[PDB]
Amino acid sequence: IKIMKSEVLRVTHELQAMKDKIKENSEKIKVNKTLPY
Amino acid sequence: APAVDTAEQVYISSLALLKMLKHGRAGVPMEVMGLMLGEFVDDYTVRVIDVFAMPQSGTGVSVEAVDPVFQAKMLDMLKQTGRPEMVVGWYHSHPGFGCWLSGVDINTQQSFEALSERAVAVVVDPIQSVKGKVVIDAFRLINANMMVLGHEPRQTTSNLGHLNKPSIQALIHGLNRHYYSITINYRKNELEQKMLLNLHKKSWMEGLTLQDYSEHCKHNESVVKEMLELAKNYNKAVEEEDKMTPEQDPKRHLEEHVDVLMTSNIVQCLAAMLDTVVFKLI
Repeated sequence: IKIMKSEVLRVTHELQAMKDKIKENSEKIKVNKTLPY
Repeated sequence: APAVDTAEQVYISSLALLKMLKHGRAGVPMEVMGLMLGEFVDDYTVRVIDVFAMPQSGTGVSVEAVDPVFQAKMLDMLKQTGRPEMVVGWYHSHPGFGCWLSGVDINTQQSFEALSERAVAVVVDPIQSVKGKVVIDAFRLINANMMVLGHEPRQTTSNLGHLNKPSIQALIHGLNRHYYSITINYRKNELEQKMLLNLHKKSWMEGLTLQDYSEHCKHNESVVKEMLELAKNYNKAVEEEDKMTPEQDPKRHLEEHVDVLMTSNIVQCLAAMLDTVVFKLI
């Protein structure tokens, strides 16, 4: 039952970090998708 | 008041030029920008050892397009790596617009020169840099107080600064009025020359590799047919020459064809004999 707890910890770390990378992706998206279309 | 000499040179290293060209092409049709690392050896020399690109921004090419944090971490990480060179200047690409400084370019250059008085603003044209010529100029600035009062922007002590002539496209956009073009020179030692020579250094093999024989006969037949036609043309021209006082020529094209036939046939024959000799069962 311990290995699934370790997997839960690693998956919550992955979620917490790839939240930041997806927000950085959104920032770069807006950096292209700015305004004067 | 000290004045920058017209003999000042921007010594851009070879890999710096390669990186600038590659980044400028990569960003086409957008405009790119990166910071230049190097050292100001003296008043009359600016050495650009290396240049690093910067992330593309929605602003374009401005002083808000250079972000502080990426610049800081890049500088610190390169200093850790082994390139502890201060930022000398900035570069940006004008794709097909020629080499000059626009108003925003001048504003960014004023911002850069606030950091240090010596700071070049070299720009490059990625699409006009077709094989052969490379379109890249370097401008620093002209102080407004310097120009308004009457003095020349730069003192002259030699002919080094007058070897190259300014372009009309640069001149209209403010050259010799708000900025001066700094003579550009490429630092290329023997080692990098030899390394870059490997790009087209074919091999030790093709010097011995025979061309296809049937292809060789077909090529020889084609060139000898052209020889026959050109010889008819030359005979007709000579027959006119006697009925001609001194008053494309078939002879010249015949000379080029005979040259290509000679070199191809001699090369193939000599290579065949060499493979016969050295490439032997014994």
